Amino acid sequence: QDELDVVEGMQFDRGYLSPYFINKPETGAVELESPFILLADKKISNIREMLPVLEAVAKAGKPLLIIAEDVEGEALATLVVNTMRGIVKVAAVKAPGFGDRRKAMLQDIATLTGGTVISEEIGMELEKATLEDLGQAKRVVINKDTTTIIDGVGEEAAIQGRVAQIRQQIEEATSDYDREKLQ
Amino acid sequence: QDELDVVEGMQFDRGYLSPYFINKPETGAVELESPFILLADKKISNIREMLPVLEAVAKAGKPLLIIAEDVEGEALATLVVNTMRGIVKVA
Amino acid sequence: MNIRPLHDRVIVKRKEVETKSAGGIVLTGSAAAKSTRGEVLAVGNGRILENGEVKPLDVKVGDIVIFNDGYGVKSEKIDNEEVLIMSESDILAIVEA
Amino acid sequence: MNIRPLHDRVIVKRKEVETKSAGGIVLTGSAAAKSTRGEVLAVGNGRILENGEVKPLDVKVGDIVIFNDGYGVKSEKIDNEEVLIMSESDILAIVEA
Amino acid sequence: MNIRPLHDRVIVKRKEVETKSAGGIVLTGSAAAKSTRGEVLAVGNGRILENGEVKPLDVKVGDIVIFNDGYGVKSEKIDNEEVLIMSESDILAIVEA
Repeated sequence: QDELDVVEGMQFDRGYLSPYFINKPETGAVELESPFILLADKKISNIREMLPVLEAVAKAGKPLLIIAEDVEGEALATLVVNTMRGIVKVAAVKAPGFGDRRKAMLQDIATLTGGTVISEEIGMELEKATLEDLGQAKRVVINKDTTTIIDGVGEEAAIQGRVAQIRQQIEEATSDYDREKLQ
Repeated sequence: QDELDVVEGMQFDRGYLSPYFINKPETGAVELESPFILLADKKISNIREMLPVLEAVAKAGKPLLIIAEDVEGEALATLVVNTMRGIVKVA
Repeated sequence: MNIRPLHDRVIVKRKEVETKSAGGIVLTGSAAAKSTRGEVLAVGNGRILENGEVKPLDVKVGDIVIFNDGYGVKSEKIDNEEVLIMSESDILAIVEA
Repeated sequence: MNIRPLHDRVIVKRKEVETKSAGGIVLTGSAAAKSTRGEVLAVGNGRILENGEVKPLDVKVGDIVIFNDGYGVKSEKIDNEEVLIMSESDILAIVEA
Repeated sequence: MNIRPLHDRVIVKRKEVETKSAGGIVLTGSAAAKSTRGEVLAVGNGRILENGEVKPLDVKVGDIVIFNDGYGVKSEKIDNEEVLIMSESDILAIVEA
């Protein structure tokens, strides 16, 4: 029989890495209340250098979300321990796509949440991190295989400029698949 | 239908290097208002040496354009940060 | 909690890592470098070498000092703050007033 | 069982391996690092250099010392507990009061 | 803002990188070389070594000095100008009159 699936808001593949931290519901899916979002271009290894960020949230109380190509074992260790002790609630997810595409979506995530993209390929390092660069949302839920953002507080005008520019990037290139990914 | 496009005033190949910087219009293409242009014979890597130039622009506020064989990643980093933060608009 | 270096050793705290001031408003990227400035917070008695008692150091507690980040420079955590420990030999000059 | 260091050498006991105080409640994993804080348990006579008898060292038994885990640093087991043996040169500072 | 070197250390400012004097009117290019001439801006008290008090160095502020651009020479920014910091050991000669 024919089946129709419909995905509303922001949702895509790639779930969390460590199932050890969990929230109020079951099924493994983790929901956050007025969540905090961070995004990165490269992977990471040290965790102490993340002091200026994490501590800030520890002064804010708001739960955190992390986006990168990957996150190493000790980072998940600190994160899972800290979430288990209940001082700070954090989740981590590997980058969605590859090369230029993952970045091309990282910009839209940044603009949709309202924050600004951080990139190692740009002068700003993983060290240099401010409370303006990090994004904010109303609620986000991430399960084993898929991640979902429901509502970013980022204004619609920014989204307008972005959908404009992306559709402009659509009005070229041959084959379909490419146009399809852009769509 | 047949359409004629006409470009007035100097046009040639080779576009921008970093699509990271954008202006008021879309397409990634940047337009500049009463811009200043610099031209060089060699390549570049350092960014501090542009003091006598950038400072002038930092005293003017008006946007700059640069021409060389190429400009390296770290310079693209400094410029993209400066254009994104909105301190000075340069291509 | 205050600390006490053991002769010849000086404990200073770093300021801002590569203070963004180039051009005046322009943000400089990272050229794999750091900052060499600091502020003296703790000072040992002095160098013990050459037997003859212990000769005091020429750096007083509270000085804004410019140094060289050599090999003898070590890092430590006091009161959950990052501090650096060095010798007078690694210290180059002092900024006054 | 008490031990006896031979002049200029200081024997101290390590504290907690990377004492968890980062952030205040955040537990850091192991980044191939150790602890640099300890408490002095045994002290040698003093430095032997410059012939002129033996001048005692400036660290007394019972001092809480912060040191550098250099190359001269060795580990030993006494009464089935892990203790550390080093020199006065490798010792940096003392926490007082 | 004036600076103050701490003993044995000398702070001098470099002149022009490869001073244009080749031929008399010919402008020399860069052969991966630098300038070896400079002007001393600040001088420390003197060498502290050898215990016996502190003997002053033989370079006074205002001498035109030729040095060697070794490893111990460091660069700094004072009053938004590039200055060089070295020791008395690395400086080669002084041109007088």
